[PDB]
Amino acid sequence: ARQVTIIGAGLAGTLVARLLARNGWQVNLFERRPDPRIETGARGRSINLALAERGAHALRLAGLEREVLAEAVMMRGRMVHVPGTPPNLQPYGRDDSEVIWSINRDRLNRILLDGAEAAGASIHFNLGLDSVDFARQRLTLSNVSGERLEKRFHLLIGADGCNSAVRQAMASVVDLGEHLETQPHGYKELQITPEASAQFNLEPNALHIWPHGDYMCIALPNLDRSFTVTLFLHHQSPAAQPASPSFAQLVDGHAARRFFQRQFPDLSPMLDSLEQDFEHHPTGKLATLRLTTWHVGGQAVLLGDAAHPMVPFHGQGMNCALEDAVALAEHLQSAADNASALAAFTAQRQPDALAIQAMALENYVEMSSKVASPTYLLERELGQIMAQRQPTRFIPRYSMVTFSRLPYAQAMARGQIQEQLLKFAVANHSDLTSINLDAVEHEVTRCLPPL
Ligand SMILES: Cc1cc2nc3c(=O)[nH]c(=O)nc-3n(C[C@H](O)[C@H](O)[C@H](O)COP(=O)(O)OP(=O)(O)OC[C@H]3O[C@@H](n4cnc5c(N)ncnc54)[C@H](O)[C@@H]3O)c2cc1C
Ligand SMILES: O=C(Cc1nn[nH]n1)c1ccc(-c2ccccc2)cc1
Ligand SMILES: [Cl-]
Repeated sequence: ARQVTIIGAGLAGTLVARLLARNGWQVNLFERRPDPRIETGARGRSINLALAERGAHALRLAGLEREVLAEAVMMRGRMVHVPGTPPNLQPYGRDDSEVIWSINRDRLNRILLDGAEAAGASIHFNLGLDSVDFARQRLTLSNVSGERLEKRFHLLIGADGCNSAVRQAMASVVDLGEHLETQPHGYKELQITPEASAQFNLEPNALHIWPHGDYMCIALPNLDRSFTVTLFLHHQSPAAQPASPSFAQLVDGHAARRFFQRQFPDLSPMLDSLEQDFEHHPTGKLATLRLTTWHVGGQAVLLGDAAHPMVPFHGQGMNCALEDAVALAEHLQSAADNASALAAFTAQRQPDALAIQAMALENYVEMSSKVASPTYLLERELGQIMAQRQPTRFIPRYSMVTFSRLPYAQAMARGQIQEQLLKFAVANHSDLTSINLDAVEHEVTRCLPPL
């Protein structure tokens, strides 16, 4: 039986543990945090994640989809809150079977942890990876008190998140070619209670967006009708725009309150604990980290956030991580040897990871900026018309990323063709009546092969 050691009992690490263990691998999984299934008196605070078809299919392959969806809120569309107009529901995809699921991250982790153990994996909590000796095939783990433990390993899977200790160890023996692209936006997570969401008739079965240009809020529903709200806002005000909102100008909750009353007037009444949450929850940081290589020979490999930290603006980090896990398990299971498996996995997934990294960054202006420009609405109106005329050729990029399993690289490649096509077609035209619909449809057939 082939052996594997996995660092990080997160989403990708527990899914790949289950997939390999049920295939007969001997799987040991080490996690720095305690087991969240051991109930304590602490008040856990979990965010929700948007689970899309990519992630759902990965869970489906693992035999865990029904259990996860049993605990997920169905989001049938986007509820767009734009000042001046009532909230507008934009249904997802083209049919009523295309939805996104709001799943509590802790609920999901417990389902995955149970699933990995049922398949035969052994999970060891309260043990953080400190170092790896690749030449001697040994690694060093320690608890929170620093007591150290050495283990031999045969195959090392770094599924240990955006601050991967496995990545750090690999960069000591191989040039990973790291390029860190810092993001000027931070985020703050806020909360709407079930009482508040009911009192203001906030729709539970939808994903809510408050676009506002350089900043925005979004909210995802929980089973108990609470919502977790995320504010995206610049860390610092630029010198060019010294009065522009930023976290540095919100020194306390009272400043935050006045800011929300002015810029999010229909949302502020629902944020009962805005002041307390703002000061007691830390401001998160966002970054994109691109690596040229994800593996060291056949000894170690990265996946998930360990391999490709990305901005959350597309709701695809978890979905990509689960897709990564399926691909890595497939390659390891059928390859001639671990070295071939890790090279083939990297060669398959690295261009797709770059794609979703770039599309997630681009999708920020799509949510907050590109909703009030006249050209955008005519392009989307023309994009929907082309999606009906050529449904196997023109699929909007959001639907390809979210509701299909087409490789991220093809989704971005086809999306660029589609975006330029719509851009040229609507240029110097103000109405759909002044646009020739068969000329755009002919370009769809010339430049977009059917799927
Ligand atoms: C604010 C925010 C919102 C997001 N929203 C979405 C969304 O709506 N949809 C979506 O698809 N994605 C979303 N994402 C992205 C998603 O959360 C991550 O991409 C996903 O969790 C990656 O899974 P992973 O298993 O690679 O890493 P993680 O889930 O972070 O797991 C890493 C694990 O490794 C452990 N670990 C770390 N270091 C060590 C060590 N040295 N030794 C041992 N164990 C270690 C950690 O404790 C953790 O258990 C969001 C991210 C953020 C920050
Ligand atoms: O589903 C999406 C993509 C989308 N783009 N336009 N409308 N939504 C989506 C985008 C972002 C998130 C998210 C990010 C950080 C924190 C909390 C949630 C969730 C989900
Ligand atoms: Cl993400």
